[PDB]
Amino acid sequence: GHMGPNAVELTTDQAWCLADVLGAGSYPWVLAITPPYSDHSQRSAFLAAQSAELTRMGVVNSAGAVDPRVAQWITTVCRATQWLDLRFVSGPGDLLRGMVARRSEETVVALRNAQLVTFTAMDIGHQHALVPVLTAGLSGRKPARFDDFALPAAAGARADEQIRNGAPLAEVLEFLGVPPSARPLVESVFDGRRTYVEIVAGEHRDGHRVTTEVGVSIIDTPHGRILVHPTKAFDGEWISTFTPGSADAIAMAVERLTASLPSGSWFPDQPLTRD
Repeated sequence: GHMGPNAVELTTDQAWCLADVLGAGSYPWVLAITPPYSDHSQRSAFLAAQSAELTRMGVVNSAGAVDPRVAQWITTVCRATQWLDLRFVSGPGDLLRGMVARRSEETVVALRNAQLVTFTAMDIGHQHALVPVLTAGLSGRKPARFDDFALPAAAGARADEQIRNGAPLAEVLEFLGVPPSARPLVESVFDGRRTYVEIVAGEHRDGHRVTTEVGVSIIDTPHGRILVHPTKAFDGEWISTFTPGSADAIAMAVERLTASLPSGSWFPDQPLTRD
């Protein structure tokens, strides 16, 4: 990979190895980075082979120590106190995972793609600044033009329950409650063609790790970008609300997701915070 002043690109193996050398701990599970070696003989062989890049890159100096910036970034990810897990989904055999990390006041974005992983430190003062990070692995669609509606929770699971029981997708969508004028929209969601990301928030308040039961979804279909965030009904039951995936809407769905955690949202409301 390459080096930068505010970001670095490594191989997933190199990234696991640097975290080992630093004693940073384990990468977040969402990144699905597996150890590239087992015992010392194989660990030594790895350090001897795959280092040449890290010396050429500046990630490791002549004394064998890791660049202090790279080490701080990796540590912000492995010991983050607040975070967003980002599970991107495109075609099969592809692996695109991401995580936004918060440690003290610093923010670091780890984005794993196949055999490479990038660590990017960035300055965030509002959720609106993370939309580009949340929609990175999508298909650059403009927000879809439709009226807000809501389906039962896990509408995709419910839909699949009935497709395996004979009912065609046509009457399935009506059963779920999809407005007639939004049937092509949802049809493209559950039809093979789509790219989406499942977003979940978590923190580490005093000892125990806390995460949100239900997550936020962002779906890119040929009809545009759809935002599906969890809301409650008049009877207190969870439902999946659909709405055009604007940057402001994405920003508010994520903000309310972290606000359900014990330590509230990341960025308190402050006057004058928009560029």
